[PDB]
Amino acid sequence: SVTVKRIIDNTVIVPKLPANEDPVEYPADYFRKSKEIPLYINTTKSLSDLRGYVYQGLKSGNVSIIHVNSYLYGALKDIRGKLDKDWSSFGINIGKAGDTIGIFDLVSLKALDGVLPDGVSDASRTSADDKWLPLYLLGLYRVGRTQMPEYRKKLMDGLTNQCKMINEQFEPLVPEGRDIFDVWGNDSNYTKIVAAVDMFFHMFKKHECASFRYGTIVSRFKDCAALATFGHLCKITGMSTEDVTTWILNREVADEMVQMMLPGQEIDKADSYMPYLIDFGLSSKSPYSSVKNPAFHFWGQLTALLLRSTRARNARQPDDIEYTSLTTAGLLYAYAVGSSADLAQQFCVGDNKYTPTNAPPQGRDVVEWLGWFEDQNRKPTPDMMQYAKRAVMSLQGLREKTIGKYAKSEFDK
Amino acid sequence: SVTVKRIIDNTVIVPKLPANEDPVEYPADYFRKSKEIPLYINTTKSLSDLRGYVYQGLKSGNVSIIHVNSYLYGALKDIRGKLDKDWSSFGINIGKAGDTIGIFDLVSLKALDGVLPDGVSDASRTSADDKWLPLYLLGLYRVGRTQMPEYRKKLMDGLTNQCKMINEQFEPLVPEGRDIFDVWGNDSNYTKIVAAVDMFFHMFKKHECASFRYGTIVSRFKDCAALATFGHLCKITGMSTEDVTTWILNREVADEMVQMMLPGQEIDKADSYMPYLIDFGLSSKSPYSSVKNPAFHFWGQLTALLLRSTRARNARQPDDIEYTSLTTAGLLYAYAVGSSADLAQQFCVGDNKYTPDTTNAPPQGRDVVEWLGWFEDQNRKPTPDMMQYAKRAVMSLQGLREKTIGKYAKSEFDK
Amino acid sequence: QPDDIEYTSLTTAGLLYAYAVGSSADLAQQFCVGDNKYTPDLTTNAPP
Repeated sequence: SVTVKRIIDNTVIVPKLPANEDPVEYPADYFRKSKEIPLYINTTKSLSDLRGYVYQGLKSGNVSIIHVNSYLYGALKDIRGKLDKDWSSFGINIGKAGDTIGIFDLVSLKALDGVLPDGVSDASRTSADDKWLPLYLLGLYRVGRTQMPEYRKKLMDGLTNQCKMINEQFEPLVPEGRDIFDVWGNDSNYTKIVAAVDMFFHMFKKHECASFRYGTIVSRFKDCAALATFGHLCKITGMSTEDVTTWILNREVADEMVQMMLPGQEIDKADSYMPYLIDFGLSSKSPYSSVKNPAFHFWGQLTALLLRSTRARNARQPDDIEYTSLTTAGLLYAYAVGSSADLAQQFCVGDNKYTPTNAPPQGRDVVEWLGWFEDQNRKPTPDMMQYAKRAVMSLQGLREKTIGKYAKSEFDK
Repeated sequence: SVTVKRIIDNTVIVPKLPANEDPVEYPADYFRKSKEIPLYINTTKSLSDLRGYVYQGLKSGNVSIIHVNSYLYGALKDIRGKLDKDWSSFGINIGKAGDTIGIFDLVSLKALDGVLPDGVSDASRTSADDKWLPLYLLGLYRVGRTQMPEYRKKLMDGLTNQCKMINEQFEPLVPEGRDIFDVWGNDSNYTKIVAAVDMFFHMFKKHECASFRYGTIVSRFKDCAALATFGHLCKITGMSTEDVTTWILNREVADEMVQMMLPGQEIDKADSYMPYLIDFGLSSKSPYSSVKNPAFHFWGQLTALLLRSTRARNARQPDDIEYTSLTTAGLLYAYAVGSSADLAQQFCVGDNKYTPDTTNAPPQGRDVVEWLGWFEDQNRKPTPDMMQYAKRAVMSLQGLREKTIGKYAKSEFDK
Repeated sequence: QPDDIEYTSLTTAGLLYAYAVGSSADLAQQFCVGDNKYTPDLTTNAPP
């Protein structure tokens, strides 16, 4: 309808509305540009000194990020780990047959000049060093993300991990909520380390120091929720990835989906850079984010909730999506799966069972159901509605703006 | 459906999703590699000394794990126990033919150099030693696992055991919750001892010192819940292991099942290493874990709950499994067993009852094929009676923790 | 809620729009494996 007229007086009106942008950036379409991920670990002073500046700065309540980065690079240059097979991603050849490589085999540059305290702090601290201090530093990245009292839930375990080797304790005193170290995650060089460590131990899963993954793990697939919800949807319906796809029933979810499955981005790859696209700063607007995949995110999570997901009662409810239709589509999917059990004899002793109008389709086929739905005047039947109710009533403790609370308001009146 | 097209514009889309790994590691496929389980009991200083470092470190509130390990090895080298028959597992020939063997006949190496306090602590403590001190040390392993106030439930008994010989008391002061000794379980060498002790006294069940099993027992079958739930399922339905198997009714439970019954792993063996696969570090991802057998675990426990298990009302409800179908399948199994009593005259006095004598009346016995068929007939949708059966099984359950399959079951069936 | 507007009629109009959208789901098969559903299949007071 490129053209709209106003009947009263036959004049043309041209409906337009404000431009929105934030186009996503994929990982591949970046190793076009550069062919290395720069890590500006700056000053290169003694490790013995650095061990000091931190152990102090920590117990103090302030310590330069610049210093901790440097210290980490210091204690982590263990060139440990022998390449099982080969290893390469996005064209970059990280290692090869038999090779021996270490964490920072992901691209070091140095820079700047200014620092803090002079040359050499309090010698008091020894090689109660690599062992555990880095783990702490990395640990805090995780803790620095959660905005809620749950943080002290993590820090608890964050140190009851800790206690292995020397049995220390707290370091700051100030809660968090953003101010303390909670802002380390804002340092493009810090994150790049967290990512390189996680990516590294994800490969050498088995390694004395692979414990460092604690707290370094929440960087893998950071800002890639949609991919995860899609995964859960398959696991939770029992359907194949291609079958689940066909159950997508509204354009902007298909749009979203097409956007996520763009090829040559290595998402199905074992150990690639793709999962850390954010923390290595490969991309500044993730294509796989839940906010750039709102329709999908809603549909997927709502459906999973009707199918009994616990994960899903707390998902966030996106804004500016087409709720009514998105949820009708979800209901149907959920109803189909919900009433047709896979159910098929699996083992035997010489005697198998050969399985040989408004009653709804037998299996889980989109076409059978779409058609049955037409037959129903494309309006949810009372049974579906009943199904929904028995899935949402008896849910308690629901945070607002969750699609749990949305679902319960919609179905359990 | 290797191929998916988008109708509006006939372009191909290739649905893919993130790779997951954690492949399991079986015990056997390990005694391929090594042929011994290394136990790095390090420093080898006087026992008299060690008895000290701990009795102190304990009353103190800190003591090196390294020390306690060493102490244990010290007081436990009782080479007690005479082999009843023969004994071997996974190729390793542990003993033979009337041999005499002791706990640490499972592979000692020494290592490192650094320690703590000098040469010789407080002589104050004597051979109120072997008797009871080791038991305490081992006892703590158990206590160190439970994350809940139940811990002081165990420690209570953990010492009201204790009281035998000497009548002592508490040692730390600080509760638990991970920090105190609750982290000993993280010491690959500590666990190896716990396992070796348990596996040893499980063989010499009858032995003055076999009391040490207290608290060393929760290492046996550690991280093998699925195997246990399968055992309970049989016991709780009355069915044989092979008949229970046939009642599996969804792929990913069969998958799971097949994974657990992989052959030559010695799971049905009397005294093998298999039960301790985790604490001897034979495997770092158990094939029998409840988390690597989620579908089975759910199905098995839900079914048992419908059949009146108490154990099962508190099992954990796994994530990322196919609930609806998993529970339809469970219901059916539970309904079949639930309505068809074994019921058969067993003793007599010359006069037996020979059992000899519709449509929607459901099958007579407990046969998968009869029922599957009957279920087809029912439009593969649970009938009102089944539904009623479920309700009367879950209503009147009270005190349900969230994320348990007890609470799941009650929400699904007792509206 | 603005003042000095024609509420009753403004909301009748809103209801209708909401009802239309609210009952007619977009709903259309989007992906497939060689078998699409061609939509090709109350006459009076059944709404559009």
